[PDB]
Amino acid sequence: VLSEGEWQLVLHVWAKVEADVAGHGQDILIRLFKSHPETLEKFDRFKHLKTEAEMKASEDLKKHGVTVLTALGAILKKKGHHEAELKPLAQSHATKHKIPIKYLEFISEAIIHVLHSRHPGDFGADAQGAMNKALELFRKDIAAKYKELGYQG
Ligand code: HEM
Repeated sequence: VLSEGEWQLVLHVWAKVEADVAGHGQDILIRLFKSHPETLEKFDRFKHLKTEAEMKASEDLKKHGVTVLTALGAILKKKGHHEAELKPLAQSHATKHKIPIKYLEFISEAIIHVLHSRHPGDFGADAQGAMNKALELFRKDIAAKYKELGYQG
């Protein structure tokens, strides 16, 4: 599992993300969309935005970045005991949104990059390793639920 010490590192960085969720979630989604254009085609509501400027300008995109980080936050503060939060998310993303497990790996890279941009002194190699472990556990448990449903990535 993650140690209690690695959970400390994780949550101490997330409490700073919580100071500007809407700004963090907007950077993250933007980085996802640009590095991996195919993910944007998953979103009928966003599929019109072609440039970075248009993305930055959208209130609705910012609303959805708040949705995602809040749900991730709920999960991270359960330190592993996240079965009840995670189960509905796997079901919707499997059966309704149809999101490949690989795209969950892409947004995981985006979160880590943005956390490093916005919080260097605070997000050293050690906190980087703890956060990547916590995201892998997230991916790992959703992937198990996908397999059960017949979607396995
Ligand atoms: C940490 C990653 C993610 C979290 C915590 C997360 C969380 C959520 C939540 C809470 C919702 C709204 C309720 C739901 O539909 O069940 C949602 C909706 C959605 N998510 Fe995810 N999501 C994540 C990653 C992704 C990725 C990587 C994609 C696409 C590449 C994606 C695409 C969508 C779409 C299409 C919706 C619905 C948007 C709309 O209202 O039309 N999600 N997600």
